Amino acid sequence: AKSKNHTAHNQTRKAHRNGIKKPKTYKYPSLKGVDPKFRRNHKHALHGTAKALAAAKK
Amino acid sequence: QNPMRDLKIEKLVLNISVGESGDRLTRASKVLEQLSGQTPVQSKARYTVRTFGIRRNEKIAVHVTVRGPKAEEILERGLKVKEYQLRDRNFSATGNFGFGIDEHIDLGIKYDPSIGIFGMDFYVVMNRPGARVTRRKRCKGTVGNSHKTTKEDTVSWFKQKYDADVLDK
Amino acid sequence: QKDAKSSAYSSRFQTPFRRRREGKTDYYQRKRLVTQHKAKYNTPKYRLVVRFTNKDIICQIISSTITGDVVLAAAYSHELPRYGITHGLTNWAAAYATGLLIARRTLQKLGLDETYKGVEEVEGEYELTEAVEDGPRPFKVFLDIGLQRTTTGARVFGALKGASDGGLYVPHSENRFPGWDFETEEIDPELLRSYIFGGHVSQYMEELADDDEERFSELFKGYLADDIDADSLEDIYTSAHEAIRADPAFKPTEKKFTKEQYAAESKKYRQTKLSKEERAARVAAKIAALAGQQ
Amino acid sequence: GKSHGYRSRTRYMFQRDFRKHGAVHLSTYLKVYKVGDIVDIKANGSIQKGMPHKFYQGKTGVVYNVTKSSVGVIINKMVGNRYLEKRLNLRVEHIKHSKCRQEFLERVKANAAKRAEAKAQGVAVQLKRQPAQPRESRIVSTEGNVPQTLAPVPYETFI
RNA sequence: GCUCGUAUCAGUUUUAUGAGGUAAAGCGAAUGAUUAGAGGUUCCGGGGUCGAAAUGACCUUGACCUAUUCUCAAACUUUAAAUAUGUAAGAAGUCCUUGUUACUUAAUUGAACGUGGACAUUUGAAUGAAGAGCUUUUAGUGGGCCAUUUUUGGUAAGCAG
RNA sequence: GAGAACAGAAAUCUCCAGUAGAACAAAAGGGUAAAAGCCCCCUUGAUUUUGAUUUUCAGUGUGAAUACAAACCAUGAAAGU
RNA sequence: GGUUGCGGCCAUAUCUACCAGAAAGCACCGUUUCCCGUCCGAUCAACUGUAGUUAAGCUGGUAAGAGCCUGACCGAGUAGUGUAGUGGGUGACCAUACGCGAAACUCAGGUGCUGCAAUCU
RNA sequence: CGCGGGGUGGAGCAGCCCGGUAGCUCGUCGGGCUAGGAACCCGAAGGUCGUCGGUUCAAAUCCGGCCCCCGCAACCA
Repeated sequence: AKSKNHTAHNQTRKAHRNGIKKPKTYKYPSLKGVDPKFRRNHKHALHGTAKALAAAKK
Repeated sequence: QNPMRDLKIEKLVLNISVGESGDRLTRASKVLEQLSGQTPVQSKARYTVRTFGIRRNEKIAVHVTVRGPKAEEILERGLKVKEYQLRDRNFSATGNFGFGIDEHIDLGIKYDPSIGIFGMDFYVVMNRPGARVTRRKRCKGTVGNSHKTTKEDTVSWFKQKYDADVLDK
Repeated sequence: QKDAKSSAYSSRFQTPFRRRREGKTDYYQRKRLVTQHKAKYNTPKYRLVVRFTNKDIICQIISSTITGDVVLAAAYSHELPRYGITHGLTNWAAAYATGLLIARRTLQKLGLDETYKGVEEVEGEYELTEAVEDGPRPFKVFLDIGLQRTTTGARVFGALKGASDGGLYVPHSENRFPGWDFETEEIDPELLRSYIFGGHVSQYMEELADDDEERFSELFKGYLADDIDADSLEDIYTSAHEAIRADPAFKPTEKKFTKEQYAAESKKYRQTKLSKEERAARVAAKIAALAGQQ
Repeated sequence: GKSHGYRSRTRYMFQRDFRKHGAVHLSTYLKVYKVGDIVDIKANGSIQKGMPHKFYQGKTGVVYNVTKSSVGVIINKMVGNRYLEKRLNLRVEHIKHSKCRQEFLERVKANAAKRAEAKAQGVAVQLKRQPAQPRESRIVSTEGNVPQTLAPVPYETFI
């Protein structure tokens, strides 16, 4: 017995019930996937700023 | 006017298209190098045919390019064989001309028992100074229409030089 | 007449770039030399552009922008001749000197003159401009040879060697200079040194004077007419180049010529455009009598 | 059977252009992309490395990573009932700066400039954009413009 | 259920900016088809005034030539909609000789992230917002069918997709 | 398209013209002209390590692999690749 | 304004055929001792600033030029199409309402523009 | 209207351990034997391999179309 093969009928309606919300955005995205050379250097630069800031507001 | 645009042999090409390779080819190259004074190059066969007994890259022919005084001096020796007579249709539309002769000994070459008889074709390319623009890597130009070579111009330069004629054809 | 290509062939023809169809720039190599590493965002990749024409060796340090390439400094071989020394401007030794000229000029412009002096005592030995400690890294430029053929003992590498000893850090290998042997992967510093100071040109002078004085008079006539021998090398070695020829500002240009009268004399001899109304008049002249036949 | 390869149904999408084949003009390699830049994706069919998938043709994203020849682009892709964050490693030939983004930055500077001028005098500059408004009343003069009366034309064959 | 006293959002428009090869159109535009007539030319063969009569006072595939002309394409196309579609329209935004770095630069050059400074009734289109955002867990379902419009196979079907 | 002594419709040889009407292993479609095609030189980056990504997608696996990082290399004058 | 070198957009730049080009500038160019690959110093390499060559390259002008580009109440609000009716028509299809709106065609106009560094009576 | 093989001189077979630009037998023809036929002996000719289109390493054997010789399956309500 043959059945129905495929239809996207009702699929858009289902996807809109509690649906298509955009992904929540953040300040400070994850530094994964960015260049390690930039990541390694960024770690040193952020460290110095925290030390530099701490000295200023001692 | 015409200060420099007179015709002049760009190059002369000696061609021996032997049927096969081996002993006949090397001897054909030996006469070609003895007559030109410069080592020749050997043409590979482009493809196979049913009648000539030929196959790809079979080393079928041999040819050499000579320019300058040597090209003119072998043309005179070559034109000597043809009693300074060439066909009109023998000259190409773009301005070239060539003649084929058999039994290369008729040139005035001391025959050698090893080399034997070899029928070879002389071809001459004409131009005027300034053709480097169409053969140089930088700023490849196209020769102007007035500076181009025609069949009539290369015929007249052939008749003006050598007092050699052509027939009605 | 009838000898015209198809309107379809002309409609579908994609023209090459203007500089491609002028046989001027290898756009394939230009992309490599221009595209900067994207993480060095606006850092200009600098080119040591070397171009040879007859009578002229052109050496310019160039960077790239969208609106066009920008010249940082220039050095041409044609600086001397109009005062009476028109000799060897177009050889390996001059290509060296203008490579040395662009290096000293460029370094002095950005302030790296007193440092990175380069190879001060020239010996023909292959080496790179090496970075100083606790000081700035050397100016970096990349050889741009255009469509010129890269060969051992090429003139394009005279400017390369000259720019290197000038102080400009140019990556290069020694396997394209005169004197490099192909059998052994070794250079001959003497042969390279001789080429830098015209020893190959000087060698031709001696053997030609012995063998063919007729040719020795046809070419290198200027050297004979200027009474040039191997005793003027010392003067240009230390007295000229160091004392006064290293800073030759020392030249008359404070009455900068009037481009307007350059334009006026060129324009008056330039053929002018034929306007719309006269074009209709010219087509009217042909149709009326010449083509109308009354 | 069915066929769903990487570049299926890309015949005209990845076609180069009419009379625009061959080498790419170098200004595309002179453009600079920083993290946060809004870029469009138009795949160049001549350059086969760093190629976006056909789904990302015409998609506009934000740069998050800058490498030797490529930029990481964040693109929001609709998967089912929510958007998923996708990260594209695209070579520069397949991207270009968004023009609307650059236009809005000029408005940011123009808005700040207009605020500076108005703050000197307090004239209620009203930086906020407005929709096209209904037309105000106008008077149409008839001198030299007498109304020309029109009627429906009769039917005719024209064949 | 969990995290706030005005929710950073939206099956919508506007403005701006992209992407697309469908409809239509085109074929005296490429590819592929396709109807007719308009010059010459023995570069093998169909024929003769005259008999090879020499490129011979003729036409027939044109074996060498361009100007037209009728009609077309799901797997053709220069062009190219409508509808649909991506992004943006800011407080995580914008304007200083570095403040940091081991990255990068020829170089305090940049890159990224910062300290201090200047910006609530307009906080940088419209309309709305019914509270935002978030988590855990679990039921049923996983035979579908019918309008309009687009559309494939089929003569068609209350047919199949 | 333009010649030749047995050379011819197909062996060469030389000039022209030539937007690709060629070639690039294969099916088809894209792409490619100072190349991605053809010839020459040098090579093994068709290598190490383990992460991030794209496509099918549950955003699991598999297959392809896009961009990097840290090595070692090849090539090239070099940029680079 | 000419020219050279490096460019950007990449025909408003290409193509055909003629006409013109002063100074500046390729090279008419000339040569093969030297680095440099081959049959060929033709290309490529190197060496010179010569009789003085603008013949060609190149640039400009021309052409009811081909092509290309721009524009148009030119065709044409046409083709097409989003939405609507218990509109019409056996049907095929069509008309209408609220919107969007081509391409051919025709007619005009246009013969690259321009950045950086030099150089030029 | 599905699945398979095959097509080479007048006739029957050789290119099927991927290639001798086509060979071997009968038939036919010529000569010789014999007083002619036959049988026998000695020689010769005969098919660019069904047709068309694909790699261009002698490609058409091996690939894709149409025709022809055939063969098996054509059932269970």
